[PDB]
Amino acid sequence: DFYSLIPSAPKGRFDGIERAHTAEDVKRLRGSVEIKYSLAEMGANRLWKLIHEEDFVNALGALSGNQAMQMVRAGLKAIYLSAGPELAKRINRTLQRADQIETAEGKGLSVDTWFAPIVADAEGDPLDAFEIMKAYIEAGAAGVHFEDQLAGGKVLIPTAAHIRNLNAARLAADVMGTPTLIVARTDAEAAKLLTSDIDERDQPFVDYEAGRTAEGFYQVKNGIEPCIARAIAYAPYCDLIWMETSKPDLAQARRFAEAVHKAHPGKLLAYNCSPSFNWKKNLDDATIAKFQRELGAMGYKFQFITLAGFHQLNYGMFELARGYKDRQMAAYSELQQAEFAAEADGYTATKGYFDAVSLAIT
Amino acid sequence: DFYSLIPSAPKGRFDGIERAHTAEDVKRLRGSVEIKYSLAEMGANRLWKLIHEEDFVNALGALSGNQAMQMVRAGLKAIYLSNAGPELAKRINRTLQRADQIETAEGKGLSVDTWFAPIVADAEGDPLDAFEIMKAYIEAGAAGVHFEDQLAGKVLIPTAAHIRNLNAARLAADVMGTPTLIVARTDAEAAKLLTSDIDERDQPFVDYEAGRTAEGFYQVKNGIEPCIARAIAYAPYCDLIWMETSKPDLAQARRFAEAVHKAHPGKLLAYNCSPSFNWKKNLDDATIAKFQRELGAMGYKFQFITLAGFHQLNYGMFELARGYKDRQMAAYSELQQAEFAAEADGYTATGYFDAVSLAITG
Amino acid sequence: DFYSLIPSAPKGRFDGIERAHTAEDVKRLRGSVEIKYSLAEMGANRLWKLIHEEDFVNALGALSGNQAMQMVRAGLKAIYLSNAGPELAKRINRTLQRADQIETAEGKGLSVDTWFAPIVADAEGDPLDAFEIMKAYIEAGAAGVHFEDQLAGKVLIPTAAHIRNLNAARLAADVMGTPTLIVARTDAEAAKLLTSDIDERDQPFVDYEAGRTAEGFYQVKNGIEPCIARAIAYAPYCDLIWMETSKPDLAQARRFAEAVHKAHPGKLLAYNCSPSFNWKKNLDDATIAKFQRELGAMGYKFQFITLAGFHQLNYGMFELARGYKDRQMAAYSELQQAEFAAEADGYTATGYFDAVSLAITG
Amino acid sequence: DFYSLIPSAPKGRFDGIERAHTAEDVKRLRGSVEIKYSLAEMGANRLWKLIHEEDFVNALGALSGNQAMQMVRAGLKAIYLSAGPELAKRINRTLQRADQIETAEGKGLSVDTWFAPIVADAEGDPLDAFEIMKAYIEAGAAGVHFEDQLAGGKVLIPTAAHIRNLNAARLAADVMGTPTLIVARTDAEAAKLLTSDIDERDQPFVDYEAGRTAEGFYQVKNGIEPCIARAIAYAPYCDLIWMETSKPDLAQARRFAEAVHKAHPGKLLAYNCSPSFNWKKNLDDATIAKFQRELGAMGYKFQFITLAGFHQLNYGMFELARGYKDRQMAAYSELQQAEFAAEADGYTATKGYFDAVSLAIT
Repeated sequence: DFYSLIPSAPKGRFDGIERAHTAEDVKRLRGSVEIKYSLAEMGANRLWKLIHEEDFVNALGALSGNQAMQMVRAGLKAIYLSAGPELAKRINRTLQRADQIETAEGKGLSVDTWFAPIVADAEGDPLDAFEIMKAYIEAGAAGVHFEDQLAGGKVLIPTAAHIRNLNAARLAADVMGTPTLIVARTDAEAAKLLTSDIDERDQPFVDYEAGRTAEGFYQVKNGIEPCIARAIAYAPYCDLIWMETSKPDLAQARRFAEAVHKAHPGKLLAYNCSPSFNWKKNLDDATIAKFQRELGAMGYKFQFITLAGFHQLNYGMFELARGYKDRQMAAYSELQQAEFAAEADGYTATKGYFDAVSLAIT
Repeated sequence: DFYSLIPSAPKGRFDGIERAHTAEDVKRLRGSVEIKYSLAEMGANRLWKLIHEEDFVNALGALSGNQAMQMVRAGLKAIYLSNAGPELAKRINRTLQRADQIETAEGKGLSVDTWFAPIVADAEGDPLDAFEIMKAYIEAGAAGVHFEDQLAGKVLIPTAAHIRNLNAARLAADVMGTPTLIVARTDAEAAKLLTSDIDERDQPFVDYEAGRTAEGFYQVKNGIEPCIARAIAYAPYCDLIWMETSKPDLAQARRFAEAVHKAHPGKLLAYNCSPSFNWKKNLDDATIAKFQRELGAMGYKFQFITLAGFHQLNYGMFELARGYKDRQMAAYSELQQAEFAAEADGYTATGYFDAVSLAITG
Repeated sequence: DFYSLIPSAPKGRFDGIERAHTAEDVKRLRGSVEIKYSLAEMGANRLWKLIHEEDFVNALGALSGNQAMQMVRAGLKAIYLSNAGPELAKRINRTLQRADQIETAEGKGLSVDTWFAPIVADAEGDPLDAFEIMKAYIEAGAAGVHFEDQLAGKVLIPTAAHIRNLNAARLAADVMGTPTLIVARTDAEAAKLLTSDIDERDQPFVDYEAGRTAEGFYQVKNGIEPCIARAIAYAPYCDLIWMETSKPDLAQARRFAEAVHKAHPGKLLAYNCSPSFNWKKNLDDATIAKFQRELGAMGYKFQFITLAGFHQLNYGMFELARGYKDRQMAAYSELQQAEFAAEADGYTATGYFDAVSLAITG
Repeated sequence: DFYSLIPSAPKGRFDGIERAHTAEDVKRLRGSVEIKYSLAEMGANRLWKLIHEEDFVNALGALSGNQAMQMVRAGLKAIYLSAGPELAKRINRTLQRADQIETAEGKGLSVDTWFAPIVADAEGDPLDAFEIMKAYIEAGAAGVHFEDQLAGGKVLIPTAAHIRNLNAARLAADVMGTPTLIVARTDAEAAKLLTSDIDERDQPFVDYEAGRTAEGFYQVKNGIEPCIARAIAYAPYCDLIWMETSKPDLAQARRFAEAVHKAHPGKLLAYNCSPSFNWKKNLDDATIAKFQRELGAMGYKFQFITLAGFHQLNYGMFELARGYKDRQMAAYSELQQAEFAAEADGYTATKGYFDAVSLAIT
């Protein structure tokens, strides 16, 4: 019924997914004209393929089209984006240009595809979620995540209110006509505040004895337990479930995964490997080395480091600028030589389109 | 074969059109993926239909999505506009989409033939810029773009250079895969300068006895004759030919169409009905009344007033503000009463998100 | 002492104004550099002057730089507008600057008191958003910003929360170093919901016998009484108080001003003259004629029609396009003749860069 | 005479500078209102200070505000920028935020100033130069470079036409009221084409025997010689002279400098150290190490690597993504540990403002 509204949807795309709305609701909200969203269809479908066929898909947070491009050139199969739809659009433009540069230079395709799926952070209530989903679909995003926190510490929203938001995003995907992936994130591991205790599913985790904050928020007992409950409640309304964590731990990841799987067998999971966590201090080399592999086997099929690009950029430029300050051109020469050494690995920035365009014109 | 590269192109769309490049050139520049540009395909095909079926298509320059929407509301069949251009084209289309979505959701049918009236846009450096600007307009959902032969008194570029711009625009449209209309505009009626006498076709109009100017420009005999020569040369590289004029003159317009039609019978033409020309002072009431109808019969199938939105916006607000200053709310109530009175004629600017909310909260 | 931190602030600018923060708080947040915000200083100081010197200042909502320019051209003394907001404020000011530059270069004197009419703008999440949005508007050159107490039927936030928004906006203005006007708007006349009953000042209006709603909102007695209570509480944290109304009513407006003035004599007020209200149908011609003058005498020193530009734009283009469809150039010539006729009253939209070129080519 | 129009201008700022226009031209084009451009005044004045007091100022090309910020944090005294004014604005925003973070965290100033001068590439004829200069002054740029090429290979414009552009930029700086630095760049070392031979200063370097290209351009004999002539012609119309070079060579840099100094003793020079040139292959370690120092002594007081940020970003992310592909978290851990090791050097991204703002509010 919904499969005909979403012509590019693969077989079994919506197995286990519940919608608040109806097929007639989608048609009514659709307009009279069909507009194709090619990048979004392709991306969503490639991401759906990958998370079902690979041991796991890992991604890094990109700040720019060039960063995204290097990730794809390096062999990574997806892009994470942490202003959002604008960057997704910019990213898809530079990926398109990389593909076009290759084909115009007479070169074959050096990657699975230049259009690696983009999974983006949707940063209001349900009409906001609706509009943002649309924006990302227009931009060509493959998947979009929605978190149950409100824009001390983080403030959660009621379970029912997040479920409305997830439903609003599915409705937006349905109206656009794309099988766009929806990721539900819970912030309940570290969140100490909650807007309202109205939802009975949330009242078990309320620290009533702390009373309300001066601003009227409820105080909550954080940890894995409310994350499990929330994840279970969200499961029918998303494609992947994500528990935000600032303390990476395989045993806790396993605890979460098994608990979710009791209620929803085979449910696909997402995992953020925290860039703030001190990996080397807390985990031995062998644990660090196997971490993503072992998470993948638990059902964490989409894994990422949110601020990877940020850390890489800032650290790279600081070191560059420091050497340049003290040793001037010797510093840049070191970078250049490193770039040269990487060309064997597949680096191309040192080793055309507007030449081929020009010849076609004349 | 170019019809395979542009699958929405109607039969005979490219009769009489010459391309400097090949189908293989298109493939090499397109890349490995086919992105659909639905609104661009729709707009181009609708404009193509309109100019072959209507006595003529007349448009007004829109400055905003709302102005454009009112044009379509009132029964106009096309929109004119002059990176801000593509952004405006994108905005107009968003506003048109909304109007369509609102009326679809109301389930009473549409109040218009279609909300997606074709947009014809002004592409006002070289042929690579023409290529990129055409790409941007197609992404925006524009139906036609015009390219002029003046360097941005006026200074012409060589005939060969403009043909390169025109072909680059066609190349762009072929790569995107859309049958976008190209309008060639000549500024030779008034222009007395030319960048270079390189082209044999321009040389007969060069005043060699006079020097180059201090800027190095060639001096050139202006008027209808160079307009005719350039039009005839441009004709195979565009879909409509447009001679710019400062003086609206039915006799000259007939002279131009006849000369162009000598070389290319049935060639479709466009005409700007100058907003800066004082119509009532220089033309009698009957000539004004028949002006556009007369042009249509000569082959001017696309006609427009470039700054119509600008003058309408500025005058209306001046007068409102003058009344508001003088008599406060009385002045606004008069506007409001005029809006109600207009409702009989299809005015509506005195729902959808309500129906969205409803769909979410099921 | 805050006058040192805001050097353009006129004498007594801050009489009766309370700040939750200190001068030292301002210094720590300002940083080591003092950036000048000339248009913001000018606008704020001019608005401050106008509202203390004029019977009242009345404005219309502008949608573009050109609309705003026509308002000033026609003799209006201020502009109303509702990240798009700050961008529009910046655009309006650019257009005003140009108008000023054009007339200065013509060396005949200006046709207005000043081109830089104060802009009052709508700041439509929390107090940090209010802080950032105020900063953006000040950079844009806005003179005043309004902040409302509804969550973006309507749902109120607690009285204490809005005071935090208001103070954050003041903090923002102090940090930027500008005497920007803050308008507090209350939506309590119509609002029946409240996010939290945390604040003792709101509790007397809460219907405790009714539950919370399904979303967790408190149900609340609406009307002028909670408007009065909130206004009085907001008064020390703003420069003008604004009660939102859907029904224009001189008697209620007097009732509100009198009650507010009980607590804070001489408090300046603002009033939106609703565009959606049917004026002629619900008010007699004399009441309409006197409406704004009457409000001014009660202390409503800033009055505005929020959507005036929208209705004027949409109606004018609808009618133009209707005439154009029917009679082509005749319809435009009529507009043009109306523009010429208006020139007598100071209309000019029927030079500078010429004088620039001249200066370059010496 | 001009010093009073530019109140922040230091003593001797305009020694040796010729203007086509007059002080009265500036006043006429100024408007009636004075708008301060604090970042532009400060930046231009700090850059003027530095290039006169330091052995040389070296800079790297920044792609983003964060890159710029790390450069400043590393101790570099200026920023190079190679969409432009928008990025300069973004850069100045993130530099302001770094300063504000420090002061709000109770920390002293860890750098000379966070507002390191920005020198930017101005990427039309003289009215374009005028408008771009203004845009950059608004954005807070310290200096702006204008090149004598037109938007096979590069095409030069006549000497007179570039001089018009330089004059247009000075007029824009004069009208804005800022002592903004102007850099004249010549592209004559590698450029093989020229739009027109109209200027007798250019005719000595025209390869008449090659004839005109099919597009009408003249062919030119490139190298140091036409660079010297052009630089000498531009000298009175700029603050720094820059010869674009793709082959770094001290002897040639010296030849250029001495030749310019014969005509204009003490003239300040700029130099781009090419990122495409293979440093290690062509120069020995000792030459690489002294390169900038020795250039500085020749009068090259502003030196830069145009695409440094681009190369750093692309290379950094490629290597990151490669290790991550093959070793997952081990790769990120290596980056993190390197970030930790750099904190001793002054790196802070791993080791607040919206906390201090929040406390001030409440």
